[PDB]
Amino acid sequence: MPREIITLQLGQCGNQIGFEFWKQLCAEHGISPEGIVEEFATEGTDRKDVFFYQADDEHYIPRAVLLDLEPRVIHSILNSPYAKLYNPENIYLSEHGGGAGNNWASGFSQGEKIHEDIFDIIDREADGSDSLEGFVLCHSIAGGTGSGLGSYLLERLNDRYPKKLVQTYSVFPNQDEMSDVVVQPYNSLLTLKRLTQNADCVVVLDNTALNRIATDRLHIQNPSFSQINQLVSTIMSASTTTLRYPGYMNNDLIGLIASLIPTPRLHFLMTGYTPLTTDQSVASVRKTTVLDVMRRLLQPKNVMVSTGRDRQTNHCYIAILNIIQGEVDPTQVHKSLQRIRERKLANFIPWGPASIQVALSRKSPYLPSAHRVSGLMMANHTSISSLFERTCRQYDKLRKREAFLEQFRKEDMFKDNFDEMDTSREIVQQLIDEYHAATRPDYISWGT
Amino acid sequence: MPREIITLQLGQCGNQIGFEFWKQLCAEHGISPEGIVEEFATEGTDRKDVFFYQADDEHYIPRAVLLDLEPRVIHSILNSPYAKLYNPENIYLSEHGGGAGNNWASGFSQGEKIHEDIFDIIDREADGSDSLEGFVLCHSIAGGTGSGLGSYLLERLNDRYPKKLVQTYSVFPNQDEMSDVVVQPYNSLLTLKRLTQNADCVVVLDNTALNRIATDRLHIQNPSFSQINQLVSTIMSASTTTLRYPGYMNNDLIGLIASLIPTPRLHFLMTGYTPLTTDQSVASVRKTTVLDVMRRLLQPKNVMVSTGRDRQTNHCYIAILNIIQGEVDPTQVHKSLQRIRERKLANFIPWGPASIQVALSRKSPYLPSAHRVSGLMMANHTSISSLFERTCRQYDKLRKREAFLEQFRKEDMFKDNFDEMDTSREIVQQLIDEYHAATRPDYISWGTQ
Amino acid sequence: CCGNLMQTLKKDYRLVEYLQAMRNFFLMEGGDTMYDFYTSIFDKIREKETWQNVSFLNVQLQEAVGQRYPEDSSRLSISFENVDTAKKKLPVHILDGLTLSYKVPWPVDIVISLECQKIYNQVFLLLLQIKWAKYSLDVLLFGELVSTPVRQQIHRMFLLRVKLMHFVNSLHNYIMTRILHSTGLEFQHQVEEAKDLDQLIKIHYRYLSTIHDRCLLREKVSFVKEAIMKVLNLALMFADGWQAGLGTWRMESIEKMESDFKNCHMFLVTILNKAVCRGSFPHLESLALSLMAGMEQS
Repeated sequence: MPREIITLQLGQCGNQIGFEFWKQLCAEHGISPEGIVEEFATEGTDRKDVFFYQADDEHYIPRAVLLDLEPRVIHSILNSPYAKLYNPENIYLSEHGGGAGNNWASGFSQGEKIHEDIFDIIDREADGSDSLEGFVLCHSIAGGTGSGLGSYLLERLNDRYPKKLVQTYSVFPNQDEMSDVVVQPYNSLLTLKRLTQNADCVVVLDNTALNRIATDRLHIQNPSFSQINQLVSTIMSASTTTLRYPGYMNNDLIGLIASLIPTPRLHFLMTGYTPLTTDQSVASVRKTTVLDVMRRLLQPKNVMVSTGRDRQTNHCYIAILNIIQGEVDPTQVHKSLQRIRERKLANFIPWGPASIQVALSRKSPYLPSAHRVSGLMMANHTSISSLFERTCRQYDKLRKREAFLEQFRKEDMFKDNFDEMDTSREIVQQLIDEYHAATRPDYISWGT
Repeated sequence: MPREIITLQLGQCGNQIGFEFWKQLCAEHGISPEGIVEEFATEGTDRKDVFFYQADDEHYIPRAVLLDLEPRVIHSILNSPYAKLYNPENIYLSEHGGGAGNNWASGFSQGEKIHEDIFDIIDREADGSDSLEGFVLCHSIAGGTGSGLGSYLLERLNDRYPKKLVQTYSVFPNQDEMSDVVVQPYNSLLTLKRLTQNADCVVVLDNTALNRIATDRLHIQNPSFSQINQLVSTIMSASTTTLRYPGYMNNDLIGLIASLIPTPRLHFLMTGYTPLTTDQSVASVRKTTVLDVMRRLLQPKNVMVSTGRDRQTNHCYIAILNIIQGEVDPTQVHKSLQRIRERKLANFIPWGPASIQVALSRKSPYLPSAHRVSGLMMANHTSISSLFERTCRQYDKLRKREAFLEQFRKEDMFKDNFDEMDTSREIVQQLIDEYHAATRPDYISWGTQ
Repeated sequence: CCGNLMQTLKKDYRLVEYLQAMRNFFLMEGGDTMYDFYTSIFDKIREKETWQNVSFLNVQLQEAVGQRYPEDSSRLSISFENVDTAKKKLPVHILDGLTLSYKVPWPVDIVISLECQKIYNQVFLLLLQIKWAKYSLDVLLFGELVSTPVRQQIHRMFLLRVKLMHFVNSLHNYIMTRILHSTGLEFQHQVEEAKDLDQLIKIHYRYLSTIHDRCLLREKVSFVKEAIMKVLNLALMFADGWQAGLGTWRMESIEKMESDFKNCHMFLVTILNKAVCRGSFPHLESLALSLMAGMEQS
């Protein structure tokens, strides 16, 4: 049986990101927003049971749980054509609609109030899943609702599925955009805390890098928060296509992530995609080669993590996996590997075998690809520590400054102190050092 | 892999020259105005990546950058059938469209205003360039837009690629026509300043000399600026044939130019083209031999530079490179060089060894050649100083009268003084003196304080 | 019968295609790709990178061929042996460890014998050495010399470099066009006229013998080969000084290099005159005249 994945949508921003992810998955699998398979979805080569459940004998419903502390996003989903994609018993909407006030603690408290309902939803989805692998949480770490609700979801997944993997999508704040969520560093700290304690894998999504990609690659002059969340959902979809479109390799989530997670704590992954094309730029079919793709992937503009220039750590890739989707020529893959090796596009850990893995996958026949050849890279790269170190430094600065904590102080997690944020910052600092260690032979002990 | 070249078109004249160059290259390579290879372009032996980039799987886009301070010329280019040939991301147009007012300093200030956009275009082209050697600037030195924009482009190329060579296609002002732009010599001086300081090689194209050559060689009584641009495009095509038809010689820019440039200061090149024919005279295929080809190339009526008869200085060729394209017998090339030396058809520098280098090249298979043998001459000739001396005399004549300087005084570079023009005049005077010295054995001490 | 055999050999065994590949690789007919290759090689030598790695050289060669001649990329193979630079003082001779191999199918391998393959590889090696010297002289950047304060000495060194470059380029052009290109055209014409396989073998052997003669490989030209090697060594020392720039090349050292170049040129001219008067290499007179062509009589 397929390894089913439960999608957790947390807070307003997280629920929007989850909704856009489910829309993209439906489009790739030819699932209508109502849960009905489109007539064009004739390619039974995709693993729908990994990401979708059947609501009836005909309707496939995404295994997505939409949880928000603000009613705007959840109500927009329930008023959208995608209202039938989510399990209604897995949808919690705050009656007050006031959100978390950009306070992680308020979102966490809202998750705690729906903790029983959320874990009942997760268990129901697992029983509706023939071979549920674990839970995947889609949220933003920078807001209040999506961050706190994401931490709550990670906690409840750990409580309900303690032997199952819990992956998180933790959005790091945009450093080029002024975040309206002043408590984002506190929110980031709460999300990093939950990723360390209650999530099994945290994919760090730096909104600064997403914005950079949107500007240079997607030609988006001013990426909206909705546009950033949709870019993140598209990147996650492309990286997970081999899980959602079963093939010869990477047929399970644990097999895919095993190469990526050197230590149980060192589960912070960076992503890369090549070739990057905007949906609008479909007109010019650029003859992008696999070698050209691999060359573009090594550009920091194509890395889905906005790492600061750390001068102290000799950042390197711990591991690199490139998942390529679409029409791929094996000779082009070979030329790509040749160009990557000759150009030394990845530096690997000295403590274990590491390389740039290349997987070739067919594209979804139901999803139009703006690129003749596309690929996602998921990589563990010590330069992600510079993003993680920056997130940790911001967390420590917010907790030490109690910035925007008054909205969080209404919730018990942040009411008296920000010690959970400071412990999260310390854990993230140790993670950054381990990633720097992961560039070093001492990587065998990285994350200890 | 090909050494990609970014073409920089500066001001109205430069942009027109670039447009005509791209048209000629498209015609020679069988590239459609949209960038699509024509079905007749079956000879996959050309290196498009040297001069063109692929915009899509079908469209080849010229590595050309069109820069102007006045919108009229850029809009006229974008309204032509060739609008789709160039990559649009490499096109920077000044929003004000006002041009430089025939002021080099104004053109430079406009370049500074479009500096960010221009350097972003240049960087985009560099990433689109597999092995970018450097930038080629097409501009006029007499106007404001082409001159100032050319100086700006030279400055920014020197800043961004200080270790890379910078060749320019620099249109020199017509010296036989009275310019209505009284400050043109000031503009020309500023352009010569930038060529001396920020360009590595300046090919001077005198529109007066172009008209004279068209009259004597092309039988064109009044060469239009468009006709001059088409002649320049033909010259560029012939120079790129070895890129499109790889062969035994001149397969790289450094290999081609190394023999021609003995010293960094002696970077003023003269050009020659062969066969020169009038459009009507294509009919008679003369069985020209390599010796006959070289003899026809040696006619001043076929030289695209009108050097004055200096009676005081024994001007001589510093170096000559003959690039011959087409069906060439090696024994005929050898006999041609032998006859040229025996006939003393070229005077060489007295201070060092100098000769006419001869390269035999295949023609591009994608461009039908009406001539069994074609040839480019590259020559370093001390008589080019007479062009430089004439430019200096014009500068001194304009600067001494401050004529039309108020248009330059509007721009910050010339608002307070003309010190950039005076330094340009001094550098050009030293260059002229060295070129005259370079015709003499005392060239060993030429340029010594 | 012989006509049928020759037709079959031309059509099924791609003999002409094999000769064209030999020209592309051994004769550097792929001038753009081989130019980029030799430029990368000369840059690696200039960067003091390890070029004597057969694996690195073979990877770069396979990438160069696969970019432009992917079908031929599988038949060509290159090996690199580290040349003892202490024994082979000329930087061009660092390349003498390179072994290029081309995969000739049966029965065409009967024509491209191991001795034929050895001769082709020797010609390839000579061409590679010439290309290395050429790139080393062409890649001499004036900016590398600009660091030294002696403007007049810098200019004189640049002019001496220009003169030496003109001489070396003239020799290279003589070999490529008057020897290599002319002999290639002759070989192609003779192969077109080849009526039988024995006639084709004889034509190929004549072509190879002509190259070997023009390559000064005969014992009769050993003294000439050594003189040529001396001149090439002078050229290599000039290229090394150019790479070191005028900051390392002092005016005394520039003048000394110019003197050594002039002395070598005089010695070469005298050797050529003795050979011409001996009548042993009358074709070299045109090459000798070309090498003295455009050189100022110092």
